[PDB]
Amino acid sequence: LHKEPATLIKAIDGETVKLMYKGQPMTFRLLLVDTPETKHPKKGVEKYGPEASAFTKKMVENAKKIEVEFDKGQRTDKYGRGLAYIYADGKMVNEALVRQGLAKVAYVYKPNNTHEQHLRKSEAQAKKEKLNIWS
Ligand SMILES: Cc1cn([C@H]2C[C@H](OP(=O)(O)O)[C@@H](COP(=O)(O)O)O2)c(=O)[nH]c1=O
Ligand SMILES: [Ca+2]
Repeated sequence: LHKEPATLIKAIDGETVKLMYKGQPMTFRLLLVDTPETKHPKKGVEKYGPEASAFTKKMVENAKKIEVEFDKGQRTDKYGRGLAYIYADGKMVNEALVRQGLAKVAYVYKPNNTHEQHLRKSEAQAKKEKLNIWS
């Protein structure tokens, strides 16, 4: 796997950010994570939804360097969103959320699962600390 620069355009929610990637604006969906939703008629605004969104927002907007890291499989989902691990100043946003109890490790579709163990570890830790979603 290898990281590549990208430039923030706009944070959308806990698990979705719009980035300028190789001169093209594109929506990125964070691999292996599921944050409570904010925007949707179906299951409305879930608890921690606002919290997950603010955390991703703050994390990426405060970064001086954003990097994108694709996995080994498909790089886009059916909605045309890039599927990646996003790094803000070297910190993986996907793991940060999980670690904080603001996302569940989800949507594990092989072979796009290189960091699954890593994330599972952090999830178990947030669970053990009864953080947010796990409180
Ligand atoms: C994270 C991720 C989501 N998706 C799909 C599964 C879901 O499809 P459906 O829309 O059929 O439920 C949707 C969830 O996106 P969000 O959680 O952003 O809503 O995106 C993938 O296809 N691959 C992925 O790796
Ligand atoms: Ca979601």
